Amino acid sequence: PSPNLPPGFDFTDPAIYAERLPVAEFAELRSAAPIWWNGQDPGKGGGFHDGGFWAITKLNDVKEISRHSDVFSSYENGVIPRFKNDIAREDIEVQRFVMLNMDAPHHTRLRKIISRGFTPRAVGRLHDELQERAQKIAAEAAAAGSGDFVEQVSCELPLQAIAGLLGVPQEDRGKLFHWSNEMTGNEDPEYAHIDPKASSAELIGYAMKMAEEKAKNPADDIVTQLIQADIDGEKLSDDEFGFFVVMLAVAGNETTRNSITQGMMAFAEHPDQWELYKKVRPETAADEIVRWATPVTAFQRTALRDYELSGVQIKKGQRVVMFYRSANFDEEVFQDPFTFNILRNPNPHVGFGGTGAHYCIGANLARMTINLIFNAVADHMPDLKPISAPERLRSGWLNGIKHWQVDYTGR
Ligand code: HEM
Ligand SMILES: COC(=O)c1cccc(-c2ccncc2)c1
Ligand SMILES: COC(=O)c1cccc(-c2ccncc2)c1
Repeated sequence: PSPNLPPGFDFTDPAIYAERLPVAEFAELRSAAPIWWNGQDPGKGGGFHDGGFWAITKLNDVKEISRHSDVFSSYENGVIPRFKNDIAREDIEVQRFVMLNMDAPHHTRLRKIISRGFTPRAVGRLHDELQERAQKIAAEAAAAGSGDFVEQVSCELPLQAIAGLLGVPQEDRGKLFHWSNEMTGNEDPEYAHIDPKASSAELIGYAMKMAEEKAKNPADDIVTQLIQADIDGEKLSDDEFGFFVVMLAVAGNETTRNSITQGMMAFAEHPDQWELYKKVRPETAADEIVRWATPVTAFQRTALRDYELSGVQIKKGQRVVMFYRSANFDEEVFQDPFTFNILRNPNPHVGFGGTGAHYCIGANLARMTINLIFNAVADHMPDLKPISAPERLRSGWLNGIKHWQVDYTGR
């Protein structure tokens, strides 16, 4: 029996996500068609013109695709499953210059070098300064009495995480943050005038300038470890470091921001959990926040050969779209998936992707950013209560909140 969905329903349809998360639709697929052909009419495939894709809705299937990188390619069509319908193919393939959209062995070499910048020591060295700024962010917001939680609480700390990871001087962080903000949301009317391409170019130019300067003055930021050759001569060229900085500016910003915003939306909806958090400050909360937020609704892969997955024949060349939003609520993996439980432990969510070659390198940095900001929110604005409904972001694969008016004082 076919799944009870509207005819022509596209799970990457930005017009859906601008209003709601299609939670019931995902649940219907999990029950009636866990791997389902998502057809797309001509010119309505968000940049891809192959007629549709396989909607992947079960956690285990998401994990199987993520593990079998040899079959399910990121490079072939990139991992973002939706752009503007009119995007030029070359503007998709230019994104192959970032680690996210590479296959082995190119990806293998790159992740090995980049790993130097995300060692636990490198991230943990940001703990104290981010905790400081986190406390300052919440106190300044709380003093304002009320405002947009997205902008006064959620936005800054992720941007400062990136800046501190790269050693960007404070005088440059403004433009870094603007470049980062200019690379997501171009399908939402509020961001119709942003130019992700131009900001990428400028960012590359800034990053390459930074690489040659950090070569003359070996600091202790990751930049020196990345452009310094190891015993086998492996390092990032100046342009390779340019693309890595582009990768960081886009990845390190809005996903964590929307985790924070939707973490708090969850807390306002689940007072018992908010109360529990304020007393125990459990760090397991960060993972339940990411599972609940699933800031990346979906990433895609392209099959390099015929492959049978859970009884369905994936054909060579076809796209499979991993709906993390569905997998993170898989009744077969989670006890009470639709209960918000900040003590959930273990929490094998795929908010950071399925385990495999492309698993989020910023996972523990994002977790630390979330734990720090929610401790600060708990310290400074514990009686926060919302004022109006969040404004959702029009995107086909990102789960975003543009705005959320909250009373920080509590009334
Ligand atoms: C809550 C915040 C975040 C979420 C939800 C998230 C989500 C994801 C997901 C789902 C993947 C898997 C990609 C795939 O398998 O195709 C991924 C990979 C990646 N993440 Fe994140 N991420 C977050 C934070 C960050 C941060 C803070 C950084 C950098 C500071 C970062 C950098 C990356 C990179 C570079 C990759 C690609 C790694 C590779 O291809 O080897 N992410 N992320
Ligand atoms: C928003 O897309 C990107 O994140 C991206 C990724 C890789 C490369 C480029 C790029 C390279 C050269 N010129 C313009 C853009 C952009
Ligand atoms: C080419 O990449 C992107 O345009 C992009 C845009 C938004 C978010 C992310 C992201 C965030 C966290 N982890 C991995 C990727 C990437």
